[PDB]
Amino acid sequence: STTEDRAKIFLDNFNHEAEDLSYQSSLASWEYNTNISDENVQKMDEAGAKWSAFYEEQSKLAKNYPLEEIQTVPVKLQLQILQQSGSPVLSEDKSKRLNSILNAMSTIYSTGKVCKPNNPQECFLLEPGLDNIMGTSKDYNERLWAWEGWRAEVGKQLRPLYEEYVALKNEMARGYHYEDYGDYWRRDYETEESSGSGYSRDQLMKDVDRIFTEIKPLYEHLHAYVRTKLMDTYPFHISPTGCLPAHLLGDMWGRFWTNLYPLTVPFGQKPNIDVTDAMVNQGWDANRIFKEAEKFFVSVGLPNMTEGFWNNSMLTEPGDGRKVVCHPTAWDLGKGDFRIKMCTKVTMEDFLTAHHEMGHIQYDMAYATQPYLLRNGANEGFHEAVGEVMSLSVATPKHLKTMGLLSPDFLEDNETEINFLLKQALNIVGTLPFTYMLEKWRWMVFRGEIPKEEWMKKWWEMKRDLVGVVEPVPHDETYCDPASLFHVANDYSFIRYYTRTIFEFQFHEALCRIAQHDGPLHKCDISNSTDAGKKLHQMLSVGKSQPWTVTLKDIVDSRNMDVGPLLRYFEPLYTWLQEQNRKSYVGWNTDWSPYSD
Amino acid sequence: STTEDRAKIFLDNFNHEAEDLSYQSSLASWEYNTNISDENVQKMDEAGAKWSAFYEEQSKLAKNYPLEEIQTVPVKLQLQILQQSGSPVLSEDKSKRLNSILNAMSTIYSTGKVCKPNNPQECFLLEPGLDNIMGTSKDYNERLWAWEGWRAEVGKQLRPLYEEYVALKNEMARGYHYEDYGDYWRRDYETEESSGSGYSRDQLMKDVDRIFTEIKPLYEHLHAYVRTKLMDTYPFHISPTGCLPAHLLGDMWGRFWTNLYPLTVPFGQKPNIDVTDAMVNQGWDANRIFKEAEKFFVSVGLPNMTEGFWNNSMLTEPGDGRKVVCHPTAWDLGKGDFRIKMCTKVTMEDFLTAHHEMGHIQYDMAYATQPYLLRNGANEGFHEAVGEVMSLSVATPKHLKTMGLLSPDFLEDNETEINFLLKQALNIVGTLPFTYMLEKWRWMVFRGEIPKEEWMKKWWEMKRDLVGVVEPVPHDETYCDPASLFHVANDYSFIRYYTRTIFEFQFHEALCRIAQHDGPLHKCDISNSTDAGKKLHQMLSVGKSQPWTVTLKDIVDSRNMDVGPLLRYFEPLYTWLQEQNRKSYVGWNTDWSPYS
Amino acid sequence: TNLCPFGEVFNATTFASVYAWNRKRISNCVADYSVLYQSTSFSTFKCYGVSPTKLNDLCFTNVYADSFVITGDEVRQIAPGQTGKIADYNYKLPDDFTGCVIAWNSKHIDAKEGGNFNYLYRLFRKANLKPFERDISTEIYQAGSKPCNGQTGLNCYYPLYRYGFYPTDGVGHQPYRVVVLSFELLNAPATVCGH
Amino acid sequence: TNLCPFGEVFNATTFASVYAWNRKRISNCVADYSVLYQSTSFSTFKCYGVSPTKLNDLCFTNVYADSFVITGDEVRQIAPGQTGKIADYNYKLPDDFTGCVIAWNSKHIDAKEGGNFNYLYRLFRKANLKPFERDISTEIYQAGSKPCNGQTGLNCYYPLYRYGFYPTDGVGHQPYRVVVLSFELLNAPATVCGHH
Ligand SMILES: *[C@@H]1O[C@H](CO)[C@@H](O)[C@H](O)[C@H]1NC(C)=O
Repeated sequence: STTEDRAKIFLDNFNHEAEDLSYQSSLASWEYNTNISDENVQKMDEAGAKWSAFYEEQSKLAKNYPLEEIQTVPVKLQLQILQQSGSPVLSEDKSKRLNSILNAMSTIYSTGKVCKPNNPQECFLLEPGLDNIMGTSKDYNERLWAWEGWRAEVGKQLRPLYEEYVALKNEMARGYHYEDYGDYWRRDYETEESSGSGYSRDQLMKDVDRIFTEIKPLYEHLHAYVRTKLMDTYPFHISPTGCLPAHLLGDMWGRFWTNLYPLTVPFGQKPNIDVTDAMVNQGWDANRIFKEAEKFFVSVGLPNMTEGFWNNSMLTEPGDGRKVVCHPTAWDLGKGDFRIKMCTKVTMEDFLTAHHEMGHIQYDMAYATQPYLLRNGANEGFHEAVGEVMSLSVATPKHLKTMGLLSPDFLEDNETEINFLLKQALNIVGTLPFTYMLEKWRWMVFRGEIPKEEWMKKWWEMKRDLVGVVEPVPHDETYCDPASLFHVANDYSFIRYYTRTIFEFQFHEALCRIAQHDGPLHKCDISNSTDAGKKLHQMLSVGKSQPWTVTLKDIVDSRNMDVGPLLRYFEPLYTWLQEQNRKSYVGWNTDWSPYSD
Repeated sequence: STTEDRAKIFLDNFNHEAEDLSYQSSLASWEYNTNISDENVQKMDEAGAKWSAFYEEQSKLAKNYPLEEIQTVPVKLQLQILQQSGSPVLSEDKSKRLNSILNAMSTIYSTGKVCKPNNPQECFLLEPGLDNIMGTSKDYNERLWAWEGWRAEVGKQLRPLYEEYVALKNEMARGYHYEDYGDYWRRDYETEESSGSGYSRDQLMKDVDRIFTEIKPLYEHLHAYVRTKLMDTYPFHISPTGCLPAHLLGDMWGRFWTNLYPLTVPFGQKPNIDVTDAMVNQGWDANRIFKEAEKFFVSVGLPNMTEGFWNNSMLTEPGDGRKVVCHPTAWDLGKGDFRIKMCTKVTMEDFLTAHHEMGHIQYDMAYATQPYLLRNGANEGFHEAVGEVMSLSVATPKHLKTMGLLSPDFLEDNETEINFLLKQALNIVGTLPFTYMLEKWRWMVFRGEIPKEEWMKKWWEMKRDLVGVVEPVPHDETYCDPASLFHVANDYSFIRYYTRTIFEFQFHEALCRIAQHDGPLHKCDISNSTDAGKKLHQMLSVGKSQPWTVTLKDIVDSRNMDVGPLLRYFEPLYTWLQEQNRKSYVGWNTDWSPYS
Repeated sequence: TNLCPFGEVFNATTFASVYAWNRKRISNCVADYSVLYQSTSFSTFKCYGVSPTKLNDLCFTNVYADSFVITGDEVRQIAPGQTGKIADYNYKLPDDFTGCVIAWNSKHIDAKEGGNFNYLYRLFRKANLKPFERDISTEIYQAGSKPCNGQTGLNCYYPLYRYGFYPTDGVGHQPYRVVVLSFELLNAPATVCGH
Repeated sequence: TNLCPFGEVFNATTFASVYAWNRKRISNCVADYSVLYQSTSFSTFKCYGVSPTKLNDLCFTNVYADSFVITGDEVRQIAPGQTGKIADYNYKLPDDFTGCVIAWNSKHIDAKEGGNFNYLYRLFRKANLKPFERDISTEIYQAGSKPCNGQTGLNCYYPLYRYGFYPTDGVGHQPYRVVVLSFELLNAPATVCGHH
């Protein structure tokens, strides 16, 4: 009978036949990430190949069911994701060449190593030693050697590869009927309709651009503060009106200013809200970190981690000489199989991380009842945001006090407040212009707005202009510094890390108000709430079965991205910074550099 | 005996000779402005030159009383003001070259004429024609001709002069142990102490920077709104993500966006509040305007005007029997001689201006008894601020309703208020980054950070980065576009208009607080708040006899400048603009240009 | 008069697919149901219309043991008035069902590395099954107006699909062995009695 | 029995400069002071040690009429126990003063277009004046150890300054004509008496 009847049966069949295929692809991809070897690469390739073939044939068959005569929204959605797919887009030669370029870039990033100039026998990889230097070192020249060495030994290699990678990805994108690869990336937020008023792909650019200006004062004050304190540890290398040197920002890129906290803490006489040392002293291990995260989620009414999660996850780097991907990832393999892969060090960063990744898992579990095709966050930002929302309440000194970690007397006041909000600000505010500038530079490169001949030039202009961060050494076009960050050379979009931030605070504010939190946003800890947990789980269950705007409206009673909450969360820190910078300069002069004064 | 005892006597004598001379000069000058003749310009330049020679002499002699030895704050302050100026530093020959440059730039500006491209016979002046075109035109190419024409025929003439001017002015400034001419101009905000806690001349730069960046959300949202409305009327020439072209901004430079209101009004069906018609109906003349304004000041417990004010001021264009300067001014000649020269017309604009000007005079009166050198606003921003604040209360819809100029049947819904706030925002919020940018260019140019070969290059870069405004045609270094503005080419410091604005709202918010105003700050009216009057007279009477940080703290309970009050005044327009820009870009791309 | 053969039903080495579920008829016997109750190896043991401890006093004319394998998530459908792929199209219990349903996790036996696809189920049917009805037809399901006569293709599907059981499967997806005992109340003499 | 010559004092065409104030000694006459009290043409009329309604009942051995010109703001200094440039260095009244101070605005007579600088005052002096003392010296004031031989500068100033009286002056700066009547109430035969 009805076309939609027939489409529901079609998709029924499609779900059941797709289950084992995807499962075997996740399973083999997983074996490869826990045990990397050529053999396991072969297994990943053939498994993925059957996934692709099957998907093609199904995608074509979905076009027999025309969208016009489908009445139900989740059915029409599934048919949409099937119909607007297919794989015959790039010639086979070009596909093999793209995949080999992707592979090359990935393994260069993960194997690239820089040696010391006075011991070419002694190099470092990024993933342990160079990370350590850039995250803890307080010597200028050392940080310079590692920053430049990485961009010169590994970036310069990734340049010609990256140039080809753009052309091919853009071709594939144009084949799918997208403006460019960037547009194709931005499709993640797009929503169909209601009255003809849906989220369009250009809109994401507009909202991102609007929030960026709205964040300018808070960011710039944070920047002026960090600038004056850095003057103390690098005396003759910082201009009080200049940009900030990129190699001095606490990690290999300045993605996060967290590790600047010992160099910038407002009131260091007060204890320590970096609970790393306390964690170590108390005998914490990987299992403790994750059992504790679990307990937190349970407390708001959410389920335990599944038995299979504990059984077969990799929560630490193995000691049996297997090589692995230490990059943290949360896996929804299917068939109820949820796993986390990370190499857990006993630090507060990984503690928080463990909440973030467990938040990914908790989102997957809740939309597991949705059809196969609809098992996905409302958008990438949503999925990235959930775990972080949890880690906000966890990070609170009040919450920390209750689980060891801070001595029970402690005593909170406005100094410990400022300490905490300064730490958060390093992590959260410091990353917004960075994430923004990186993805914008990518987007414009994809749109052809930036030619090859200006790629580094333009890049550093935007670092100077938007981020207020200047390169310590001039870089010509043989460099490819965007690619020296994992996400760019491994072909992941990066705007997820910006929207997430915004969404996170909207979530926090909604949930805190459901917790009946009496007071400032930043003291809120939704532990033991349950009503909070139920409201959040009501959100998570929807998956992508429903326009991320509509489900957003069901939580924060708004349909739009809003930094209002982020701003109110930091407002105490903001007025404090305002007083502290009364005798600093605020903002920066993009013409100063450390190689030309 | 003591060096301070001798200093007091020197200042006694100085103030006494200075009073007579100043008044003589002010008197000659006033006669000229209200009676343009060659005879009267002779008298004014003679009076001014005896006064100048006296001030030079006294200033040299002041340097004989060491400041360390002085303990009293007014003596020391007077001495400081007398010591850091007036005394010569340049040679006779180079004094004369600098003066001839200053007068050559003034006259090159006052007389500039720009001719129609294909009709060389018909030409225009800035004073009427060009001002009119840039205010009223919607012709892209007409505006472009006027803008470029003015910059090419005047600017390029100023460029060599402006360069030698920067050198000589810098040479005098450094002669006074200031680091450049910009540092000199910043001494207005300098203050001595408490314990070395004095406002320093670099602190002005820091503050103006902090404010600049704290205003970025409001400005870039406003700019956003203006960009999309400009698109409706300039379809081909406005990039949704680019800077606003410089020649489409409502006047010859984009200093105010006021004249864009018909292009960007929020709600065009609501009527604008213009009581000009209503005033004509009631037979009002200029005298009635000034008596109402006086009533406003008395109503807050300030004094009425002096009898000399009414006999001596020129309130109307003088019976059309003499040639006169109609630009509104408030004159504190001296010796209790307060006057207003203004060609009052029975318009709403002139009505408001009257309050602005009587504010200036009220300030003059409050501090009339301080020493000569201290009869001034706490710093350059204070006086004009006081004027602006007065115009705020007076122009509110409630004030006009109680006065009878606006019908009580007028309805103050949320739409009317948005139209008003947006007109305010054009004028007030527009000029801030423009003013910041201009004075920053000049400070940098003075200090040597911008070399000649890049003067215009950086000017435009700064226009694009700080103002979000892009030139329509490229300009090489033969141009001197800064100098095509009155103040630049006439050696006036410009940042006052920035600080003024910041202060105005700090004032307004405080005074309305004190007047127990319940509601939105933009609908405040301090009338019959004698309490506000008292706190205002407190501030006015001190002159610049006190660190302006102290007097500012006495009024607004804050020691440092704050855009808080300005942001908060405009916050309803803000949240509105945010919903309006929901489907528009906000911010700009500095690379895009009309010609590229 | 010797004891019922429940071990061959429960402890059988192979179980049937649900679509072709296996029935054993229990007659002319005496049983101790206490072994079933005291097992402590059953994930599910739900009794309807009777109590497991009351079954030792009860006499029944006949007992039917139905056995098959399904996923853990699907066990909830083995109950009166339930709907789902299992209940609609594979094994349906009547509303007046009186008996017990026993199930246990069967992953060690019925899951293998690389997946165990021995076990099949029915995904489509023209109408829901009647209680205790079995359909083992392998007829192409006609979901469209166009007859599929011959074979597979658009809008016609082969009705039976296979479960794939892996040791890493989630619990809801792991294999479960189900035994359903129905106690019928016949008009004739009771032949199946408890201790 | 002829009347006191107060007409010459009050109605004089020009008055003296405050620094060199003019004094007329009034003796052996009879005068009606009700004319002065009921005049209504005086901005200031304040009496010390005596009542104005009642000096028509009083006889005095001597009466001194002092007349000079000062600015309006300065009239307040013509009173006992006052300080200012005028009271310190020009005209000083004793603490135990018995007499009246009368003043009126003189703008129409003593201000002229372009300024009237006929009237001088003393700006500097080494010590304050004693009551009723007059100092007309034109000596360069020496404010430094260095001797001044003359002229000006180097901390030496000419003691006398000129008022500039304009019609456009503010009221505080306009010229005022002051008559100070002193009654020398001590002793001897009283010959200066008031009729009714
Ligand atoms: C099945 O075998 C186990 C072990 O031999 C035994 O414990 C259990 O009772 C048996 N079940 C039946 C029904 O015989």
